[PDB]
Amino acid sequence: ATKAVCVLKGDGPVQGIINFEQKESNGPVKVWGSIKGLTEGLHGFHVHEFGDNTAGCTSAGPHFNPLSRKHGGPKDEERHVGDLGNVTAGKDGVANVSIEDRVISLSGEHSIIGRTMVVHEKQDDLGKGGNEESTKTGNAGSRLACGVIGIAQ
Amino acid sequence: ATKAVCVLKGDGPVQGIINFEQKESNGPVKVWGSIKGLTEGLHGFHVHEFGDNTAGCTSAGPHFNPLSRKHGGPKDEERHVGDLGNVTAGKDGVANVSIEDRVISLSGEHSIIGRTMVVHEKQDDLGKGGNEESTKTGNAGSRLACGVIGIAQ
Ligand SMILES: [Zn+2]
Ligand SMILES: [Zn+2]
Repeated sequence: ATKAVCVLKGDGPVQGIINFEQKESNGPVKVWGSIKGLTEGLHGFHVHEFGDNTAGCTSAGPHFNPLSRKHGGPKDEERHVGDLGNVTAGKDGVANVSIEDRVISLSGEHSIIGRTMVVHEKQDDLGKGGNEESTKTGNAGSRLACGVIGIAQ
Repeated sequence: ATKAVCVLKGDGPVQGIINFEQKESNGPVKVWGSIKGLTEGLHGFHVHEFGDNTAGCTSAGPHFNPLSRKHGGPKDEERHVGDLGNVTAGKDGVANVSIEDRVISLSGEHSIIGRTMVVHEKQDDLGKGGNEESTKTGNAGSRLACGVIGIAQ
């Protein structure tokens, strides 16, 4: 029953804590937590390749894409492993995250342990924006806050 | 051929970047980088068990100890896996770290990916301080900076 945690920090007001849980080996991963400081609405929410914060969110690299696919939403079969879609902030500025995903894992080749959770500036278009950036980043924009995903108890 | 990296931050002056490189699987890990903000002399330098930064360096737990052993130095047979000994800060408060270890790994059960690098306040006594603290922490004192260890390019 693996568990992970991620503390999200950026250059601005956006901060939060994301929990990860996988009760079965290679079974679904439950992703839940809270992010505050956001503008109201949808924000891209992706696992990026590298858990490298040496240069802020920038050195986390691209959406985690071990199987070399195009960008999609969580419910797409065309997607990066790291494609978790959007999270929704209320007028509050808080996004209560609750996601369940079978593509990310906390063990093996698709493990996101040691990688980076990034919350983005803009709504993720889920690869339907009809341009090359869409199939890359979802047009999700800049990286507002991130942290390395670590093993939790 | 694995690489990892860690940005150490804390509440005070201490901060650094620590790189890990394992050329061969199950082979030596090279841990190198620099930390500034330190008082001159030797400072405990250990891998702690959890990549949990939710309450600062505290939530990192104890030294990484998969084999349930007592605190030792890196050269000792009786050591924790995360027991990397001391690092040395020069007069300018800068510690050039260059360690080669064979017990920590970047994969398998002794993998330090997703765990926490902590630099400590005081010198690590290597488990020989003659008390309980010694056999736990090396009497290395408080956690001055830390970061989660993540996959690097
Ligand atoms: Zn993507
Ligand atoms: Zn120890």
